[PDB]
Parts: sequence; C-alpha cells; structure tokens
Amino acid sequence: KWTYFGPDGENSWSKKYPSCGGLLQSPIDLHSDILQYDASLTPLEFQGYNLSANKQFLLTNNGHSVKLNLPSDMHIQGLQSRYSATQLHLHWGNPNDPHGSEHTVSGQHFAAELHIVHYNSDLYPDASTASNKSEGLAVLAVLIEMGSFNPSYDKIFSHLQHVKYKGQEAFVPGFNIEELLPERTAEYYRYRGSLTTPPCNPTVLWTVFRNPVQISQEQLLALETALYCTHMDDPSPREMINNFRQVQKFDERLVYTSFSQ
Amino acid sequence: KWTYFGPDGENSWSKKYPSCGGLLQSPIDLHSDILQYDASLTPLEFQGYNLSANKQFLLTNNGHSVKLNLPSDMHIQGLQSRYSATQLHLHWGNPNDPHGSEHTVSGQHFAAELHIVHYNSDLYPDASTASNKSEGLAVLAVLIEMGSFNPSYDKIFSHLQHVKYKGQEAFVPGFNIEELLPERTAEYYRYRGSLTTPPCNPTVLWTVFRNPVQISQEQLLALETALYCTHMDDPSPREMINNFRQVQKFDERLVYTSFS
Ligand SMILES: NS(=O)(=O)c1cc(-c2ccccc2)cc(-c2ccccc2)c1
Ligand SMILES: NS(=O)(=O)c1cc(-c2ccccc2)cc(-c2ccccc2)c1
Ligand SMILES: [Zn+2]
Ligand SMILES: [Zn+2]
Repeated sequence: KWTYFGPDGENSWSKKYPSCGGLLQSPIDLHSDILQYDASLTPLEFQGYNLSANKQFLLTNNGHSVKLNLPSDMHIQGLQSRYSATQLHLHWGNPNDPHGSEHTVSGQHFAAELHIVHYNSDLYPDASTASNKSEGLAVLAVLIEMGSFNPSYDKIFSHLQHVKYKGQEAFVPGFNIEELLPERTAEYYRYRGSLTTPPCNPTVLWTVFRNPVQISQEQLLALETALYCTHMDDPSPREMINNFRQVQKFDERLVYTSFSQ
Repeated sequence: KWTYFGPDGENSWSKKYPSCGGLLQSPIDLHSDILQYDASLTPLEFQGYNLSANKQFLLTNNGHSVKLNLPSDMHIQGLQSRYSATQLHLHWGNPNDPHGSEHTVSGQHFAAELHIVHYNSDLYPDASTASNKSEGLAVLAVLIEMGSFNPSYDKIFSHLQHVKYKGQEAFVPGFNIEELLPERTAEYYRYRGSLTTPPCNPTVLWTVFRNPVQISQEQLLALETALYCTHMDDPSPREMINNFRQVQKFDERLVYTSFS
C-alpha cells in the first residue's frame, strides 16, 4: 500500500518498493542544461490507435489514477522493437492548484499529464513480464494545459462518473486514441527512466511530446473533482488529487530532444 | 550512511530516518498559490554576527557539505524566543547543471543556497539537544546567484582547497557574517518545516530572504569542484556535488511573507 500523501507517501515508497530508491527515476524537470539535440530521434508512427466504437474497453479507478485498458494491437513503430499498448492513465493537481503534470519544463508544471503505456511485444508476452526487463516499457507522455474544449478527451472524462471510487470499473466504447496526441508528435524529449509509481522499475523508455494539448477549464475541473482514492465504503474518504510524483535527480543522465529549442 | 546519489540517496532516507517520510518536510517551492502576507513579520536583528578577527572558527568537510562552526553569542533577535547560532553551510549543484539551491521560487533554482542554523537557546542547552525538540531550530536561508565577485564569500571559499576530503578541517579567522546576507533583509518568506538532511526533524522555523546575493562564476565553480564526499585514501572518490534535497509537496498549507 502506497499513496501520494501522508505517511505512506512518496518518500516512503522505497521501504516496500526498493526500486523507488534506485537509479534512473522518473519524472524529471526538462531544462536547458540537461537537454541535447539528437538528430537520430526520428518520428514515431502510431498504428492501430483508431479503436472500434463497436468494441468495449475497461475504464477503472485503481485508487491512484483513472486508467483505460488498451489492446495489444495498438503499436508504436520507430523504436528498435515494436511496442504494443497496455493502458493509459492520467496525473493531475487540484482545483486550487491546477498544476499537476509529472514532468516539468523549465521548472513549470502543466495542468495535467496523460501517459500511454506500451511494452516490447517483439520480446515479451505481456506488459507484466516486460515491466521487469531492460527497456521493457515505452511510455508516451502528453502534457495538458487549459484551453479550448477537447472532444477527444471527453471520450474519457464524460465517463468518470461511473468510476468515482477505488475498484469501480465500467466498459466504454473505442475511439481514436490518436486524437489525444498533440500536434507535431515529431517533436519530443527522450530519456531512460522509470515507472513514476511503485514499483518504480527503471525499465521505461520515455517520450514526452514537446507541444501540450488543450482541454477546457470545465474538463480539467471534472478530472480534478470526480474521483476518490478510497473504496466507496471507506470510513476515511480521500479525493483523488495531486496524484503526481515530485521530479527526481538527474543521476548524470541527459535528455535527448528531436528538436533544437 | 546517507547520500544524495544512488541507493542511499534521498528517496531512501526514510528507511533509516523515518522523519524524512513524515510531516512538515523542507525544502519547498515558493510560489503564489501558497503565499500569504502577514503583518507580524518584522525585521530580524543580527546580534554578535560581527565575529572577532582575533578568534578562529573551524571549517569542516563533513562529507555532505562544508560547514563553519559558529559561536553561541551570535543570535537572532525578533522571534518569540532567542535563537543562537551553531553553524552555517551551503548547498550547490554541479558544473554541468549549476542550479542547486534547495528552495525554489516559481519553479526556479538558484545557483546555491546558504543556511545559517540557530538553536532555541531560551528552551534548550545546546544545538544537539534542540534539534529534535519543539521549536528547537531556526534557519536563515540566502539564495545565491551569479554576478560580481564577492569578497565576503571569499572569506570561506578561499579555504576550500584545504578541506577537500571527508573529515578534513581548516581554521577561518573571524569576520562579519552579516556580510553574507543580502541587502533588504526585511523582505523574507517564513514557514514551519524541517531539516533538509537526515534526520529531517520537523523542528525548523525557516526564513528565506526574498533577495539573492551574487558570487562570481569563478567562485561558484570553485564551490562545485573543490570538495569530495570521501576520505583522501578512498579507492573510488566521489565529488561533493548536487548536495541539495528535491522540493517536497506542500499541500493545504501556507508560506507567510513579510512583504507584498
Ligand atoms: N505513471 S507510469 O506511466 O510510470 C505507470 C505505469 C504503469 C504500468 C502498467 C502496466 C504495465 C507496466 C506499467 C502503471 C502505473 C500506475 C498508475 C496508477 C496506479 C498503479 C500503477 C503508472
Ligand atoms: N540543510 S539544514 O539547514 O536543514 C541542516 C541543519 C543542520 C543542523 C546542524 C546543527 C544543529 C541543528 C541542525 C545540519 C545539516 C547537515 C548538513 C550536512 C551534513 C549533516 C547535517 C543541515
Ligand atoms: Zn503515469
Ligand atoms: Zn542546509
């Protein structure tokens, strides 16, 4: 058991989850001193991202985030191996401090962050197995700011009412997951890091897109106010807010960028 | 023991030092969504900070920072209790990333930070006794940025080449400590937090001055490259760099400001 607040919060994760105290931890602050342009970072292609509206995908409150289960026929192409999707989920702040992305840029948080988790399906049968292995996982990170209403994000947010409490789940119809990606996906930061939640395994190839997507203030408030970290019958209900880890030390790492600036 | 890098680094402190995973942890990011003006925050007076040039004070490389021992007649006036000085020390980054202040302001690190540690001498016999007790400690924090050469800071820095390894010590002729402070000490942030190193006791009244001081890039580079965490005889030396703790969550609480 672990949380983002109080005694079982992030400084205590390493007690039961020793990788959380190890090297190569995520997230990090992206700032000029540790960035280096790498022209070998070519564009990714997203395959199988247009999920059938006639199929259903499980949306779940796992007590730490809201997560949508994704099929293994969604793939990234462009890394050394092909990686297939397993799930996506979000991180956010709170109505009075609406700045809860995990990665920061030049010390500034965005409003929220989406993570789309993939695993090396060339080598491993599933994400559980891959999660233990070197470069077993690849995660795409989309930084979220306040802006215009985003119809594609509402294909998640409009369903939060059904998964208010920990352990609640609802099937939702497929939609085009590519619509959650920002413009100019060719522009990104790349580094070797970790899961940002326990067990914090240092097995993740990170791709953080340079350009944020926009969602409306009403959308963001819905995300920040709809969910609880606790079971429906828990006697000490806790809102699901500020579910992001603080940035970690660099540990001599550089972040490579597919752009110069 | 404890370190700032590897398996004994800050995410592992709580395993041996459980207050590192408890309440009221420092340092924090000083931003507007958590600030609040409060009129009771009047100018601190710095008494006995003009150290006698006829005394000498011990500079030690403790393996985690460089620290100068201070005399207990040096004290802060203006708080509910009297706080008496025990030591000062610094925190910094590294040549590749020279931004290693502990506190940040609107997400921004400064180059380095100075901490002048005092103990509540009204309540407690010594710093040792005070550190884990109620209202035991008050720390002054000065944020350091690059700029003009600073002779005041050189009174310390000039000795760096003599304390390069863990457990090495050197003597420093008394000088005026108030020269290490910025101008306009009247403007400062104030909050209850913790030691930023193990055992992370939540017993510190922080004052972080609004205004930074300046040191030259030659001075900053000396600080970042002069010292080791390890003993001289060590097969695998470790440079003393990035000796700052990451900022902590600070939720539903308030930093009070003496200014607006
Ligand atoms: N924040 S993340 O991108 O590093 C991440 C990845 C995976 C993950 C999932 C499947 C296989 C492998 C890794 C799970 C989570 C997670 C979020 C909330 C609660 C528990 C776990 C978070
Ligand atoms: N960074 S700090 O201000 O919160 C701090 C205060 C004190 C401290 C010292 C004496 C009495 C009471 C508190 C000691 C250190 C320290 C730095 C390096 C190694 C070990 C300890 C750090
Ligand atoms: Zn995540
Ligand atoms: Zn300190």
